[PDB]
Amino acid sequence: EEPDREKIKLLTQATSEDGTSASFQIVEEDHTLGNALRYVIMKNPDVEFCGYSIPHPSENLLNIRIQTYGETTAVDALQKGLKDLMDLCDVVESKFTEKIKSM
Amino acid sequence: EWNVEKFKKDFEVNISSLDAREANFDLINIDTSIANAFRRIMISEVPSVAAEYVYFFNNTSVIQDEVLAHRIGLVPLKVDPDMLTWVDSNLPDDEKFTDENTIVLSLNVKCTRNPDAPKGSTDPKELYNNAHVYARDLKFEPQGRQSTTFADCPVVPADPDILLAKLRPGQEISLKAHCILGIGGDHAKFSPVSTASYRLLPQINILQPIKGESARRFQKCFPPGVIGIDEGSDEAYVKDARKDTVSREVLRYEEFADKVKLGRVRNHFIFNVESAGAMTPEEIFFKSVRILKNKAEYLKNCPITQ
Amino acid sequence: MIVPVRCFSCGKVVGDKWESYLNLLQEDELDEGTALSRLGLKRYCCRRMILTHVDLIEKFLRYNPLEKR
Amino acid sequence: RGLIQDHISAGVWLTSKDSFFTREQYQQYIYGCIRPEDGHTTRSKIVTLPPTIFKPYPLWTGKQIITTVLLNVTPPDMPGINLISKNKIKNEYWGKGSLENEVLFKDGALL
Amino acid sequence: NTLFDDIFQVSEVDPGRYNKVCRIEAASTTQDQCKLTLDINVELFPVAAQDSLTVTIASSLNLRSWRPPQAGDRSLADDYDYVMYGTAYKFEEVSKDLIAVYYSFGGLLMRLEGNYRNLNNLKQENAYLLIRR
Ligand SMILES: [Zn+2]
Repeated sequence: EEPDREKIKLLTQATSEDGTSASFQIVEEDHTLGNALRYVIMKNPDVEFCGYSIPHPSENLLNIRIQTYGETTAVDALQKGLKDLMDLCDVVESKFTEKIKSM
Repeated sequence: EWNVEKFKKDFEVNISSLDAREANFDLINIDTSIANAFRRIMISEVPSVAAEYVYFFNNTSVIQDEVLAHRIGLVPLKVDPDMLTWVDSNLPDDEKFTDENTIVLSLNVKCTRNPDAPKGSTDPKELYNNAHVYARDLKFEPQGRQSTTFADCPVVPADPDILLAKLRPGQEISLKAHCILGIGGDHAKFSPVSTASYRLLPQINILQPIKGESARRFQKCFPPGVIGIDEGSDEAYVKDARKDTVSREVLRYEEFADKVKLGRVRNHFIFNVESAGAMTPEEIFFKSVRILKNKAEYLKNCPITQ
Repeated sequence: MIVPVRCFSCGKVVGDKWESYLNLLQEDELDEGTALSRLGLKRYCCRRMILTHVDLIEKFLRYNPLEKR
Repeated sequence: RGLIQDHISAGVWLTSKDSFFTREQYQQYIYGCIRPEDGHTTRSKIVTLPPTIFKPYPLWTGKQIITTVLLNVTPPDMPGINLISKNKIKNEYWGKGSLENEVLFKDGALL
Repeated sequence: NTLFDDIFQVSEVDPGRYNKVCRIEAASTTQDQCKLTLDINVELFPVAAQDSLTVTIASSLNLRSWRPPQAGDRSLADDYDYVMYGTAYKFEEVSKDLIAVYYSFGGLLMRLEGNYRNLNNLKQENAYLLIRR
């Protein structure tokens, strides 16, 4: 129920104050979400740099760093990623259902 | 410029074959990260229902208790995993297992001898009684609610013929397995698919045409039906590049390795999802894509912490 | 020990296909290859699972100490 | 103390003039190898180079990747290391006119 | 601005041992002392012997950062087909006048040979290489 306070964390060591460079750490994730999320994030024209890195397979951790220019915030750019992934997966599900029905 | 609607314009699905146990379908115009996301999730993250806690009361068989417990874990059950929620761990064993989160399977087999077969070994099944312990001997034991809920979906192993153990007269197996909801990532017994894999569509770029008996001689180098020749006096054509296996056998011959290129279609993905019976493979794919979406909703909803 | 439930490499349940496979090598006088083709073990990870199996339990079971001999 | 087996053959493959990488791939390899949150840098942000090929498509070399990592691990207050070394691979193997045994480092950039 | 511009006739196309790079040997049609040796990705920019390439070296694409294209603006690359950004790393003298300049575009090397024209091609931290076809 509570807003998960430990899923995503903003690594102060890796975040600008002006507003366009952060490293986020998500627990219990890997390439599964990571590579898709960075892929959609790279579609954002305002992302300069984005990528994900696993500190260690055994640790079950995912760090994803987004540094942009002054035309977007890294939190905003990430939300743009997640809205794109949700809507895109809606597209996949919708066409898959349609072709399942067409048979 | 890129938008999600230009993807929806560009994304395609083509379903070649939909069996109640296998689905072979294509995802055209997608990113490898997404096809691999669906594959990875279909394998590790899609929940399935499998035996987890086997409680033995007696095992006189020549098979090790632990081993038999693992084997009972491996048996896939024909259970719609949505009939049950997850079992927590923060709480005592008395609260862990309820009729909302656990399925009970009893196994009570006692091996005997039969009154005198014909010759002797006349196998095992005639010399002995209940000599073969199968997964079909896992009797489903409901509790209350789920007793009614399964009135029209009783619990059965998705393959009753699985041999679980072999006994001898006087040997006996009595155990009670607690089947829970789990994901294939935490242990491979919870993976609902046997094989969920993708392969890029092979592309056979013929750089210069081949004809006559060199064209048919090229045709026999590939799987029977990949390369078609209609006349061969003018071309040696590709009936279907999807039939090919990329054995790259054609490159063994200079007749071709300088007049053909073998590539792939980065956008076109050929998925093959075969189910272990717990669920139909397409329904498993639906759960995988709805799982990725649910994960993106979880990340939208979460507050960025610091 | 006993025919594995699943093929280590792939994941397809195979433990149900042992006795019929052995019947197909005896009763139908088939060959191991064709028997595995009719069993649906169309991958070598599966092919090898049953093809190479050594059901040593039959040798173990004759040592059952719970019956007179 | 140095890298071994696979890391050596990987460096041989990555550093070939034949290895190109898209912006996505390049940046991914970079954050894959550099974590500023881990104190892996002297910048507290990330910096990047122009692509090797501006044309049809923006393309980075593997040598540009080694340039980016060296540009990111060395302190910004210092000029790039300048070195003329050699390889264990004769130039003849890369072609009749190829020149690949001279290892050239100019101001932090493998050229 | 531009530093050197010419139409080159390709005299050799050697793929070496590579699948998408080739070392091209070309000579200028317009000056007997202008020579070129450049490694190009023929997979992006296919080339053949005896073919007409319009090589231009410029100091910038102008008509600290890099941006993907935007259809709101164009550069000198809008005029040419193949663009590389590289650095000059060696200046060798072939005569009391002949001088050969060396650029590296992340390891895609170029060797221009000349004698006097170089003087608009002095060493710089960057050189844009533009090719037309
Ligand atoms: Zn297998």
